Amino acid sequence: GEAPADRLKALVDAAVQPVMKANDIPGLAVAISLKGEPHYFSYGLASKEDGRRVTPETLFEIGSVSKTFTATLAGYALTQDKMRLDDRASQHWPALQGSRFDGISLLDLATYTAGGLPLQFPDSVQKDQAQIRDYYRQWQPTYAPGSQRLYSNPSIGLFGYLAARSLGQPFERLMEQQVFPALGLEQTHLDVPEAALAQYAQGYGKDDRPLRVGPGPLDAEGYGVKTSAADLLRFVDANLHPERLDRPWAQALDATHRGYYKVGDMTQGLGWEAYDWPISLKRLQAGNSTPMALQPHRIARLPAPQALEGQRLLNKTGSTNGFGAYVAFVPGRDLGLVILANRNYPNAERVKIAYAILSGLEQ
Ligand SMILES: *[B@@]([O])(O[C][C][O])C1=[C][C]=[C][C]=[C]1
Ligand SMILES: [Cl-]
Repeated sequence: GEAPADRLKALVDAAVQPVMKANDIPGLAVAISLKGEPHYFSYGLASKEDGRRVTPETLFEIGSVSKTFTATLAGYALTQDKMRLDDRASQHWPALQGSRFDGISLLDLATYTAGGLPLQFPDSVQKDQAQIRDYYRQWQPTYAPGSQRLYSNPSIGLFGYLAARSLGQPFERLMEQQVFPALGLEQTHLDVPEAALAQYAQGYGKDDRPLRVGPGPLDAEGYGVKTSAADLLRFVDANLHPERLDRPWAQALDATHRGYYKVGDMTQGLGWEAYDWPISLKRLQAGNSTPMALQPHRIARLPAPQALEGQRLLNKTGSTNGFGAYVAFVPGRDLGLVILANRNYPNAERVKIAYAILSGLEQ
């Protein structure tokens, strides 16, 4: 009958539309994987000025959701024995030998526990290998590696970069030529082709100034992916079913489903951040709050890596100046969700949309 499709549309509309209105979001794409089938719901405008509507193929900046792609490349390097998570960072870049990176592991970099690497590179560091090298050579930990989590692009950026070095090829080339094709992603880019620019949404900030992401140090590793809701859901489905990929890539995805420590309700994997499921909306918002992004937290290390599967919610937020993305999936329920918007709107609001959809699907 039509009831299931009507109910799903009613549910997604009811979750999305008030949040779009309340946050003045011009355009938003939702994609849901439910019972092995994709469902797309598209809202509003990709560009207010030219009237292009959002579709499941519209490209959005996903910001730090890119970190989950970076983690997958690292998972490939790891499970191919080109690196180990307990390697010292300077093993993989001679320029760092003699620096504090002699005493910092790849896991620490990946999980933001190297000792106080900041959220962003300073403005003084441009997209330049020598400036990035000198930044790391001069950096000193604020506190002991392995003790506190401080969310950081330079941290997981370096992890990604070193994983590429371990494979003997540039990060960006590996992503284009190996990772994205292995995952079946033809609408996913670090550098959007000229021929696909018509699909690239406009981003909008304060006073609706147009904003698309510019070049920056380790941008590719930290925040550089542009993709469509359909492609991002394909990536969620790969995460739900790594066994559907060839074994080297299956293993790469599995490596991003391992938790190393907890902070509050959140268990930190490579890229993904996990919660028990069900959990309250308020606790999931708290785990995705501004203090979790901006302040250091003492970790509770697990006795061994924990499988992030079963009745757990794995998620990641991503932001750029003009865009706000969120992805969440529940491995034990074969359920995934992507919410891409062309405004950077509060994380709590992204989580509210997702939670309304997930709750409604339960009910
Ligand atoms: B990223 O989008 O993370 C914020 C949303 O969790 C990010 C972090 C640091 C620099 C650029 C992008
Ligand atoms: Cl940065």
